Amino acid sequence: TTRSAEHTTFVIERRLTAPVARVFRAWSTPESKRQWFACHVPLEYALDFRPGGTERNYTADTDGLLHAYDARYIDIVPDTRIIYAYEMKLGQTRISASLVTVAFDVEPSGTRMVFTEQVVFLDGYGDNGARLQGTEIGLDNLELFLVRET
Amino acid sequence: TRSAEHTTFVIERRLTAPVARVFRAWSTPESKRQWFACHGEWVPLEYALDFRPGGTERNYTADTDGLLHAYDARYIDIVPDTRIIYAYEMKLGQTRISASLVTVAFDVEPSGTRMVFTEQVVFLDGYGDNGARLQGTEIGLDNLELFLVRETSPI
Repeated sequence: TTRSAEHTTFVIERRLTAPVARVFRAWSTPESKRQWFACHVPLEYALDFRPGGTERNYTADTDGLLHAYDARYIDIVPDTRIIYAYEMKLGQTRISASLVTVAFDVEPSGTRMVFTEQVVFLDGYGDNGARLQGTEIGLDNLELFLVRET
Repeated sequence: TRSAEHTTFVIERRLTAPVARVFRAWSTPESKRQWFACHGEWVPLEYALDFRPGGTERNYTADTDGLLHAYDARYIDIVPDTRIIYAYEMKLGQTRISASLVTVAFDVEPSGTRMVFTEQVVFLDGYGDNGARLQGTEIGLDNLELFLVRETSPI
C-alpha cells in the first residue's frame, strides 16, 4: 500500500511552578515517570535514565491492541536537558519515530520547560495533530504530579 | 551555556541505478564504508555497520589537528529496498554537538531510483552549524553516486 513518511516538528512551552531539581526528578525517577506518563496502567514499564539507556512503556488498549513505546536516551544534562529518540508501534506495526528535546531553565521563581519533538509518521498513519494534543495532555499530567507531591 | 537549535533539511536525488543496488550501498558494510567513511587526508580510526533495526553504525575519524569526529547511529526502521530510519549523534572529542533523526526513502522511477533524504537535527550548546551539515550531506550523497557509478556493470 502506502509506504510513505510525513515529517513534522512541534514545540510546547510551559512554566512549571516547581524547582528544576524536582522537575528533573519527575523525569529521571522510574516510579515518578511511570506515574505521570504511563498511568492515565502499563503491562511493561522500565526506565534506565542514562545516555544510551532505554525506556519502555507497553500498554494494551481496551480492545487488546498493544501500544509499544520504546525510547533510547541520547543526551542527558542534569537539571538542564534530556534528548531521546523513540518509536511507537501498534501491535507489530511501527507508526512513528521521533527525536525529542526537553530543555529546562531556572526562572526567578519556577522552571521554564521547552519540549520539542521532531517526528516522522509512517505508511499513512493518520496523526492529524493527535501527537501534539496528547503531549499537551501528558505535560498537564506532569504538572499535576508535581503539584500533588508538593 | 546550554542551548538547542532545531532544523530539518531535505535532499532529493535521482540516481541512475536500480533500487536494489542503491539499497545495498547502504546495507552493506564494505560498500557503505567506501562512500561514507573514506575521506580524506583525515585518519580513519573505526568503522562498523550492523544493519538491522536496533543495530548500530560507528564512523570515527580524526581530523588533521587530532580532533576525533565520532559518528554513532542506531537503526530504528528498515524496509528492504524502500526505507531506512535511524537516529545519530555527532561528538567532537567528548563534546556532543548534535543529534538527528534521519529518514531515507527509496522509490522506483521509470528510469532509476528517486532517493529522498530527510534529516531532523538539533545542534547543541552553540555549535555553529550555519548550514554545514546540509552541505556536508550533499557532498556525502555525491560520493554515494560516484560509488554506484563505479560499481556499474558494462553494457
